[PDB]
Amino acid sequence: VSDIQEAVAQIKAAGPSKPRLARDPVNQPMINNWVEAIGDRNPIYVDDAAARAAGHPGIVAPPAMIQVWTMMGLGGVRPKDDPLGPIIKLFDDAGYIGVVATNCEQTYHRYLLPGEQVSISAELGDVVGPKQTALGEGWFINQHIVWQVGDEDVAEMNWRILKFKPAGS
Amino acid sequence: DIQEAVAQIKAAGPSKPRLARDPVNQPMINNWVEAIGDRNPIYVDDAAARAAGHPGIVAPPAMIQVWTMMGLGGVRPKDDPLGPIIKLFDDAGYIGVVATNCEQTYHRYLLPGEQVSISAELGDVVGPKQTALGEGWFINQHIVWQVGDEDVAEMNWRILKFKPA
Amino acid sequence: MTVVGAVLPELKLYGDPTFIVSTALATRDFQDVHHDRDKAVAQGSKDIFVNILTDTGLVQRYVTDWAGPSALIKSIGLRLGVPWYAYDTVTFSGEVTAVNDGLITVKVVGRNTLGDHVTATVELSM
Amino acid sequence: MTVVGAVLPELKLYGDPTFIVSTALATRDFQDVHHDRDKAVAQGSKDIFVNILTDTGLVQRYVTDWAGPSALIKSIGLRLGVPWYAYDTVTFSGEVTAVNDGLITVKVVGRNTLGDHVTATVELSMR
Ligand SMILES: [Ca+2]
Ligand SMILES: [Cl-]
Ligand SMILES: [Cl-]
Repeated sequence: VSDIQEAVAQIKAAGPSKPRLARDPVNQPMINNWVEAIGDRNPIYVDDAAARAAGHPGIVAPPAMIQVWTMMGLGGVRPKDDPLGPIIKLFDDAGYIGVVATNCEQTYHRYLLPGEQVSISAELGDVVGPKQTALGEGWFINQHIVWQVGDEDVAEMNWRILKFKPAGS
Repeated sequence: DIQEAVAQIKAAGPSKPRLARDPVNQPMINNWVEAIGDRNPIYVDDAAARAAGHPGIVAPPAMIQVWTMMGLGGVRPKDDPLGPIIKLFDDAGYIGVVATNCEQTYHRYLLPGEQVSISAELGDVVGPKQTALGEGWFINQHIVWQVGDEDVAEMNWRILKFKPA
Repeated sequence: MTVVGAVLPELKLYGDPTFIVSTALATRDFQDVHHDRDKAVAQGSKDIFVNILTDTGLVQRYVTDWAGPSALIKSIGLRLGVPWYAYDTVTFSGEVTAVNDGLITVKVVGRNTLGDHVTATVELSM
Repeated sequence: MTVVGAVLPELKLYGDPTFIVSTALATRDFQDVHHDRDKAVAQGSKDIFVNILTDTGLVQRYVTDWAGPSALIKSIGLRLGVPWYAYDTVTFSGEVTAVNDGLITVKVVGRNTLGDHVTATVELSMR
C-alpha cells in the first residue's frame, strides 16, 4: 500500500499528458456513421437548416461523440506521457489484474462543428484503496480528461475504473 | 415467375444516378486503410502521393464501391434493380447469400472532396443451379460510377442467392 | 419549463449483434468484447456486449428524443451496471429530478433481464 | 526489366474476428454474415466470413506492397472459391503473367488450409 501510494505520487508529478490531436477533425462521414448506428434521428447532426433553427452556426457534432474523435483506433498505442500506462502496470504487478469501468461523467462546454480539430489531455486524479468490493479487493483510479480545440477547453470527463484481484488470485 | 421479374426490372432501365452519402473523404480512407492494413503512403500523405505523380492524397481505387454503399441508414431508391430481386429470392426461401465474382475497372484515381454517383443495371439471373451451399440462382449486375458526367469506374459482379441445405 | 417528476416516454432497444457491433465500431472502439464472441466468452463474459460510448450516445438520444432538436446537452454522467449482452433488450426510463434556472436534470435508467444496465444523470437546457 | 514470371513476396493474413468485422464495416458492408456468427450459421455457413469488398482491397494491397506507391491500378478481377472463415489464415501468392509497354498483369491467389479462397487478375502500370 505504501509503495503504491509512492508510485502514484511520482506518476502524478509528471502532470497531465501533452495534448494529443484527434486522428481526424470533427467530420460529417463519422457523424453519419455514428447517428446511423445509434439510431439518433436528431436533425441538427445532419441538416444545416435544422441546426440553424436550433441556434447553431451549422451542422453540429453530437456532444456524446467527444471521446470518439480521440480514440486510438485499431492497434493504437498510448503516448509515452499517458499516466494510465504506468498506473495499469503498477496495479497489474501488485496482482490487481482485473479491470472494470465504474463511472464516466462528461461535461460539454459547447457543441463542435465539422472541421474543428480536437486534442485530448489526461491527468490522474484520486487513487483510493485497497477496498473490499463485490468483484474482489481492488483500487479505484480516477482520471480527469480535457478536450480542447486549440487552447479552448470544449469538453471534459471524469473517468473512474476499478482494478481488482479476480476470484482466483 | 423469376424471369418475368428480371425482364420487368431490365425494362425499367439503369437506375437514376444516386449520389454517394459522402464525398470521397479522408476519415473513411483512414478507416479503410487501417482495417485492410494497407500502408501505401499515397492514401494518407500528400507528399508521398505527389512523389507518385498525384496532385495530393488519392483514394484507394478498391474503395469505389464503399462510397455508395447504403450502410445502416441508407434507404434504397425505388428504381434500385437488385433490391426487388433479392426480396423475391428471400421470400421464396433462398435466404442465403454469397458474392462470388467481382471485376472492377478504374479510369482514374479519385481525390478527397470529389462526389461519386452510382448507376446500376440488372444483368442475367441464372439457375436453378446446384451449388455446395445448396440450390441457388446467380445474379449478375453491371455498375457505373461517375464524378459529374465523367465515368470514373465500372464493375461487373455476381452474387449467389441460395436455399441453405 | 418542464417540472420535477415529469416522465419521459419509454424507449425499448433490442441488442441484436448488428446493433452491438455497429455501435461499438461507430464509436471507434475496437475492443474485442464488443464484436468477438469468442473473446468475450474467453474473458468470462456471456457474449458480446454494448460498450460505454454507445451507452453515452443512447442516453443522449433518449433525452433529445423527448426534449427536441433545440435541446442543449450540458453533461452526461453514467454509473455502469450489469452488461447488455447480445439478444437482451434494454428499456430506458427517465424522470426530471431538478430544474435550476433553465437547467434541467434528468435521471435515466436502462434496465434489462440482468438488472440495471446503466443509471445516468443528464443536464440540459430546453 | 519488368519480368514475366516475377514472383511477389508471400503475404499471410490471419482472419481473426476483429479483422473480418473491422474490414467489413470499413467497407460499409453491414450484411449480418460478416459480423454475426448466428446469422452466418443460419445460412449454412460455418462462421462469419470475409466480404468481397475486403477481398478486392486485399488483392490491391498485396500488389501495391510489391509494386510500390507509384503503381497505378487499372483493374481488379476476382473469383471466390472457398470461404475465408474466422480463424483461417489466407496466404497470398502472386506472379507477373504479362508485361506490355508499361502495363503489367499480375495473377494473385489467396489460399487457406482447405483450398483457394480467391483468384484474381490485376492490371496496373508501374514506374
Ligand atoms: Ca436477405
Ligand atoms: Cl467500453
Ligand atoms: Cl460480400
